[PDB]
Amino acid sequence: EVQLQASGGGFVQPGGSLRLSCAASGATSERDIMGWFRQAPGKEREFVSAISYEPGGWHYYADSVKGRFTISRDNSKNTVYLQMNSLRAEDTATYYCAWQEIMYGEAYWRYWGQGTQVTVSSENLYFQ
Repeated sequence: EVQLQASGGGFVQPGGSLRLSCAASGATSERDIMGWFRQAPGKEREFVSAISYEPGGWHYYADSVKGRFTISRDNSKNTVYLQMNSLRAEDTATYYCAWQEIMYGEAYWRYWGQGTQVTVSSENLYFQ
């Protein structure tokens, strides 16, 4: 009943930065690991980054985005941020935020709502 909305996407050039965001909606002691996954059109889902939504929580990054991305949180605002730096053409996808939930004894990503589109490409190149 509670779904997470990713927001803050947009159009950027290679090497630019973007800070997506996602309100920790329905966060409890049971669901407190929000993962990020992106899906380029036509391609399969690709997990991106995760954070443990507890004090001292850890920060997981996939090898593709490691060193360039930086997950974080604001407890006062109850919001997780995904600070994207050194953006590349490969980061072009729709990004969602999801809560981890254990079903059938395995870790599942659940409760993702509206994604945020991100497009990374030059804008000052022309050819008829």
